Amino acid sequence: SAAAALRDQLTALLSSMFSQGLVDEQFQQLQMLQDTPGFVSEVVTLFCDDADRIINEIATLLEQPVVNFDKVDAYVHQLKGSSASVGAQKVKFTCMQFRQFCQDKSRDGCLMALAVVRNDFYDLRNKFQTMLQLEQQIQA
Repeated sequence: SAAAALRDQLTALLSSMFSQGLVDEQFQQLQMLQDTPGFVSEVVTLFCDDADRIINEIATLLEQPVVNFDKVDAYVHQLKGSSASVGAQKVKFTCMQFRQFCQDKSRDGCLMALAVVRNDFYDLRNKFQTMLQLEQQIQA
């Protein structure tokens, strides 16, 4: 059936997200939490919005004549925590390393770290957006 084909598409996508290392056990636990029916889709939507917002706030801080490195570090820590909670482990590990550049008070190191944050966020956002579209069709 059409429904069965979409289910297999979604299973295939989720399996590749885990097998490629993009998500960890915390993401598996979101699926357990849901077992509210669109819970995971809403969590993922909000995470995409929030991460994108925080990445942009960090970028802005790093554009200032004087960089407030304590506030950079605090925003990175927030993103680390939200990423951990959805299972976005690569974004999480990049945030962990990112603290050292705040301690070094290196604007250029923070900028290079934020570019890696974007790389890992966009890789996962890609798979999340495809998941959302599949989830939408399945829920129809």
